[PDB]
Amino acid sequence: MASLQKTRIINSMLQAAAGKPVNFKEMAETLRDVIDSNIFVVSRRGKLLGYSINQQIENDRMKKMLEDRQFPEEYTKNLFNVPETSSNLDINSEYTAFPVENRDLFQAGLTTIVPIIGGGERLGTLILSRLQDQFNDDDLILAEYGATVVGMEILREKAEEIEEEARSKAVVQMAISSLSYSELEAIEHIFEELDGNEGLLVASKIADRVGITRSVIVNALRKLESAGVIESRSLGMKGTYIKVLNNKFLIELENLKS
Ligand SMILES: CC[C@H](C)[C@H](N)C(=O)O
Repeated sequence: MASLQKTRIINSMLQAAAGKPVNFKEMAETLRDVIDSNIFVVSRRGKLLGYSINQQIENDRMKKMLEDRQFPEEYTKNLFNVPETSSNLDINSEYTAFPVENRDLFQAGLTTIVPIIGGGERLGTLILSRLQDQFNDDDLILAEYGATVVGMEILREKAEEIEEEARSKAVVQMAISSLSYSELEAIEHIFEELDGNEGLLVASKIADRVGITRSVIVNALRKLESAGVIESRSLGMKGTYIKVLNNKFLIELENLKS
């Protein structure tokens, strides 16, 4: 079966990872295992989204890149000139994934370059590198399957962010729209009278201070809480603990300013 197993091994990981937010290191690791090579998933601008090392490289600059999660601008920018997979590039390629200062320490340095194509776009580049061993057709299939698969995920990552923002904004709209003029004013205060994402406050105290009805402060909080913008614990003899669940909310409360 040979290749059939490994290809499923990928599929396996992908289907495990649906549900959890995308993880690139884990994806890189899986590829490294099935392919038996160094894996680097590089963004359009050199951000190492994730990477897995199959054989360490004693080179301090290389060592920094992996720490800093970044590859040289020049090096990265030139990868977009690779339109299709370019396989088994020696140590003398501009595109080699091994250090150039030591082209003798890695004579047997083969780098394969595999574009990552998303929704019909070049999302990034999957770089594979190893010492000595050639990248055969059977290896190449697993690189390209892998690339395609990583491309899905890069796209899902954004998909989920923009969807989550959408959801957050909605909440804020729910809340704001539900609030009466006076209540809104009151909220502006309560959030003014603290500075943080959470905190405690007695409405009775706030009422007399700023000259607003206990009543409204109290209904105002009730609406925010029903929207999902916060959660409140009645703290009995003294006030009510208040925890903002929506970051976006308080920013919104500035934007309108009169
Ligand atoms: C990771 C980049 C590699 C090492 C490239 N050949 C360079 O020397 O910058």
